[PDB]
Amino acid sequence: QGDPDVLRLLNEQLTSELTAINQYFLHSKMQDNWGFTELAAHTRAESFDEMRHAEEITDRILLLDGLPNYQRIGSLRIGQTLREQFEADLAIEYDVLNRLKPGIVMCREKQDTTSAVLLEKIVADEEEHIDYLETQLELMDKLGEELYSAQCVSRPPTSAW
Amino acid sequence: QGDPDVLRLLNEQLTSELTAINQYFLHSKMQDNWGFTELAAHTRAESFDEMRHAEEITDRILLLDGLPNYQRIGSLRIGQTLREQFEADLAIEYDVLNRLKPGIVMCREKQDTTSAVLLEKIVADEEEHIDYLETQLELMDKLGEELYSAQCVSRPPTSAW
Amino acid sequence: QGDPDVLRLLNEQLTSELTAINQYFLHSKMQDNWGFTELAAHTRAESFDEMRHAEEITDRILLLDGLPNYQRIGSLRIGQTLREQFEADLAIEYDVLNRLKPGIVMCREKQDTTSAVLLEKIVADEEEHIDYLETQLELMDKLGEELYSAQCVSRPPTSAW
Amino acid sequence: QGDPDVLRLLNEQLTSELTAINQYFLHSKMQDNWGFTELAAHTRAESFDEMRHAEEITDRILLLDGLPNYQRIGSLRIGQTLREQFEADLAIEYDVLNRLKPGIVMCREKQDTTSAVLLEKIVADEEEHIDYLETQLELMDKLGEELYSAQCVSRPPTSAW
Amino acid sequence: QGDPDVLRLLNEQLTSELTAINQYFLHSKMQDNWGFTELAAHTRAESFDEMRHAEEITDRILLLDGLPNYQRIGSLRIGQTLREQFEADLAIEYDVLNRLKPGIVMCREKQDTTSAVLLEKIVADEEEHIDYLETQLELMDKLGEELYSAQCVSRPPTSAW
Amino acid sequence: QGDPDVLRLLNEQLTSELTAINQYFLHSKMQDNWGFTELAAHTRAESFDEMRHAEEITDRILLLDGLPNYQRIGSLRIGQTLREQFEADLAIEYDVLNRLKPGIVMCREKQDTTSAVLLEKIVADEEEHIDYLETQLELMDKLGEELYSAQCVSRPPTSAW
Amino acid sequence: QGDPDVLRLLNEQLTSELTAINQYFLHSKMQDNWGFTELAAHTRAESFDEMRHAEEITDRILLLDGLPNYQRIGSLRIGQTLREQFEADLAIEYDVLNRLKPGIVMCREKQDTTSAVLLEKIVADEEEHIDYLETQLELMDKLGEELYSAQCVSRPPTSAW
Ligand SMILES: [Fe+3]
Ligand SMILES: [Fe+3]
Ligand SMILES: [Fe+3]
Ligand SMILES: [Fe+3]
Ligand SMILES: [Fe+3]
Ligand SMILES: [Fe+3]
Ligand SMILES: [Fe+3]
Ligand SMILES: [Fe+3]
Ligand SMILES: [Fe+3]
Ligand SMILES: [Fe+3]
Ligand SMILES: [Fe+3]
Ligand SMILES: [Fe+3]
Ligand SMILES: [Fe+3]
Ligand SMILES: [Fe+3]
Repeated sequence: QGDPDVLRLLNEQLTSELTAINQYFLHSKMQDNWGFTELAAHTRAESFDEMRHAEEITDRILLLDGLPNYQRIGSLRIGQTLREQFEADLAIEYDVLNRLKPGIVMCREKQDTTSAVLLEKIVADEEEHIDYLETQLELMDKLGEELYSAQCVSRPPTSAW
Repeated sequence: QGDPDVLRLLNEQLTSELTAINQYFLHSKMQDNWGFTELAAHTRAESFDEMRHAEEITDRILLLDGLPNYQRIGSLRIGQTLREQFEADLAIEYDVLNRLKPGIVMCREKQDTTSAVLLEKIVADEEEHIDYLETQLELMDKLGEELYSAQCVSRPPTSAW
Repeated sequence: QGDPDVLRLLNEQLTSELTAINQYFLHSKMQDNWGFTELAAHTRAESFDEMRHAEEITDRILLLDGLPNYQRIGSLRIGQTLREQFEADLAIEYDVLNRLKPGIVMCREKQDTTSAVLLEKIVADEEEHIDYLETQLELMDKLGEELYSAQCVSRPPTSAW
Repeated sequence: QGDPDVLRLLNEQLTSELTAINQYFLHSKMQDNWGFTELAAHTRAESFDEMRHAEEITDRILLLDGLPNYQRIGSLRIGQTLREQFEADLAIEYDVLNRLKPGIVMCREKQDTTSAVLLEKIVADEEEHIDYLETQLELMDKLGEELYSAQCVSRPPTSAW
Repeated sequence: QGDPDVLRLLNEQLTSELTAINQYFLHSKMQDNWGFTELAAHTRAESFDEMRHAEEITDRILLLDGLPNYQRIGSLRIGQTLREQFEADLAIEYDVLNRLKPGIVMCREKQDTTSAVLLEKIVADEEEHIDYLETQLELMDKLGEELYSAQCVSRPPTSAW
Repeated sequence: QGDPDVLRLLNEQLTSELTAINQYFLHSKMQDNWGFTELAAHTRAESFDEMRHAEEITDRILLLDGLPNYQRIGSLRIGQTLREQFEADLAIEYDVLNRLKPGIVMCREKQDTTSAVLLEKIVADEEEHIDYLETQLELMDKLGEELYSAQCVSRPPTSAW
Repeated sequence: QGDPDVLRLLNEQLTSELTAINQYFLHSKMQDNWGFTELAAHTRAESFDEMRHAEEITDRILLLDGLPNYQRIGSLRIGQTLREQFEADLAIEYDVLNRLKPGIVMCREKQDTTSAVLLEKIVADEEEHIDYLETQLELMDKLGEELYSAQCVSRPPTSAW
């Protein structure tokens, strides 16, 4: 099993997943720590969702006789404000699309449809998340940073613990 | 209404399904009768899964105004030891892959995506079964035949009746 | 070990069952596909019943140290109308009675009563089905083909989907 | 009154049942006492099966106005190893088939079908036990004695008490 | 079509059933009327038991393209005391055995096992009812008629109302 | 290892149990067959009671490294009337007392209290069964045999079927 | 007040129990610690059983105005392998039988039956355990040490934590 070009694509996406997991998780802990507890819970969920992706890819790789790469993490764009965090996470998302769109076509050319369908679902998921992040940035401009941030705390406001 | 080439492909796969069902079911009966009753349940489930594929393909053929071929069987490979059975069953699965991979691409070129999607699912499924069979053969080597077989009996060993 | 003439008879019946299963299942899919969904469900159950028979004969053969023949199918007679299907299915059934009636007598001469009882039960089942099939034909003449067929669709008429 | 020859056959089979009951029960206790507790439970069950057979024969005999023989026990052959026990038990099962096969034919010649059916059912039951026993012997050769034996103990191994 | 000789035998037995049904039912009404209400309930059930037999035979006859005879009835022998009733009912039962024993052998000679099995089951049933009747007569002699009769009443004694 | 004298005594008692089991069970089938269905259920239970005794002794013998004797059976005395049956069963019981009383004292002399306690419990049980049997015989004389027998039937009387 | 020789015997047994409790509990912790967690659980229950015995003897002593000796322990024999542990635990057990058997006889001579019955029950318990221990050693020889040990671990193997 396992076409070297497909395996390499899968492993590169896996590296991207482990990056997203760490980045998203930390951001959610920071949001929590700042008092934005309502938002933190949401961001945390996205993190576990990438975990699910990572596992799905790991499985595909193992089935294909490859060795999953758990050694390499990508760069970490840690935001110091809500807006920076949204933008940072958006940036990871666009890169996934840039890589997976052409990747899918190749998988099908290489006659590996199972890998292709896997990546098609991930694209579908990522498009939704990208939309969510872009909508939040639009909301910040429409409402104002303070007003938007107030919708991110509880009543009364709390902290990480 | 359905493309003649797509229909010949579906009928080829259908024939392959009927062959697999008989082979898998008989193997399950033999394993059962040999005393390997735990394993036999697993193989039995596999033949019922193939029946489900046979029905799905039949549906597709009929919808395309084709005639499902229920007259033709391929050559059964009956193993006379556990290892032979895993290897015989493995042989059918690869043929399935070798056939359906070019077939899916063809179906999409003919713009029949519903038939392509049906075969995409079947391929996904067979890959999981191949991995299962290939793994059983690996375990026989790692554990040794006798030790592996002891894991396929109940406590205490039964008989099948 | 089982007597060779008994095993041959058992295997001949097994070939008959596999044929019947295919014929009946295909007929039920066709009936379903024509819109006769109420009838289709009934014919489906008949093919699963022949499955039950196939497994029982397989067990008996295996117990007698025989090798169950799953490689050979008989000739399918596929009907292109309801009446034809009833007549085609009836042809298999009379065929079984013709084979089994002398067969039982012989099984008992060879002092294999357990095989005899198995075949006695199958004969009893087939007589009931033959009666069913003959009654449907009788009803088609009495009601008329149209009126009869109307009793085989749901309200409102539906399809395989 | 019953035919004296049928009555003599029934009493003869009754003696065989009483023998098998003793032999099977003792073996089960010995297996229990050796540490083979999972196997013991199975052999104990077979012992109560023969008890039911013994009762049914007693009934038939009484109905036929004869005297059931509870005075005579056959020759017990008691195994000192598992393999010996399977062989000893199999030996007695073969005698049954040898006595009952011609016996049934004659019952029917004597026009006593109720007695014949009772014996037909017994033959059916013993063929399944013969198969179970022969399969165990076959498993001992395939797995080895120790490995097979270990499938007959509990985890952890225990004792009769 | 059934064999004409088998059909004749079946209709003879049916005539016997209808006779037994009327006789047993009337005897039970008379026993009830005399005050023997406990016994009457038992005899009534025997009467419905023959009804079931009558229906089974009717069914078989119709499946064989025969015409069930519901016009001919046998001669009732109606007892005027408990003992006479038992002796009268026993007389029908023996006639059933005298006719069915040879009948079964013939049915099997004609290739009709289903009719034979039906009759085998009836012989088994009547054998049990004969035993019951014979046992009651033995009890009357052991207990004396007065003492036996007292076991057939309720506490306190009642009537058909 | 148990003391050889204790082992001999245990096997003697076991032989007695097996004799009692057969005799009591047959007597109960005969009582049932005669119509004495209420009494039969009682005798049947006594028979299973001795089975429990037989198993306890077997267990003790095996724990002491002995070989249980399941080959030797005593002489059955089978009664042809109720009174004979009670007298026949009572005769076994007295023999048990005659053997076990001295037996217990010896067991304690040999340092084997567990075997002694087992036998003490059996003596207690048989003493109660002797009382039951002796009481039934006294009742036959007080009531008369006919009147006593009437207490052993159901209302209304039935049979073994 | 209790007899001085009885009290001494009771206290000697109490010292035996405290020793056994320690030895068995430590063995179970060691077995648990080696990975034989299934076996460990069984050995633990045995030490709690000896606790039960220790308390009963304490009660009896106190009732007889004695002073229970909780200051003295016997010599622990700690095994460094499974087989050694079984043999070490067996050594204590034969020791108890040797002490208790003559002891009981004496208790009864001193006319202290309640103390005698207490010791009779302990002897009965120990015989069962001795059988258990002897059977495990017997099974180690039959299966082999490795195969036997494998039956003492969970799936998958685990540890004391
Ligand atoms: Fe992603
Ligand atoms: Fe995402
Ligand atoms: Fe498939
Ligand atoms: Fe599959
Ligand atoms: Fe059939
Ligand atoms: Fe059918
Ligand atoms: Fe038997
Ligand atoms: Fe058996
Ligand atoms: Fe009848
Ligand atoms: Fe009747
Ligand atoms: Fe007893
Ligand atoms: Fe008793
Ligand atoms: Fe103790
Ligand atoms: Fe203990």
